[PDB]
Amino acid sequence: QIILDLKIDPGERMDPAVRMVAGVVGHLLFTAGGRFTNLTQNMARQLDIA
Amino acid sequence: LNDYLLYMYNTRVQVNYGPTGEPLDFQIGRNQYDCNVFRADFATGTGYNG
Repeated sequence: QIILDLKIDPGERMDPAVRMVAGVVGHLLFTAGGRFTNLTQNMARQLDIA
Repeated sequence: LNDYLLYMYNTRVQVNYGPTGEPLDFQIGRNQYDCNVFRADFATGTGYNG
């Protein structure tokens, strides 16, 4: 019933270390399987790019 | 409307431009939605109400 998305605030997104750490963490923190999802597609794509 | 469509604050999606340089003359998105119908044409009212 509740999903979540990333903010669009500039600044912290241009910071590489935070982006890489978040990209590593998110694959273990959330679930986007075949039964239910917690993430929108855009956020999953952003974490994949990270 | 063309300026709003072509300005992206998220991850960019693909776009295919047409031959002419008229505004809104492109196809945008994975499913290739045609945006030529939104250009004004007073004979039929293609882009607005009616």
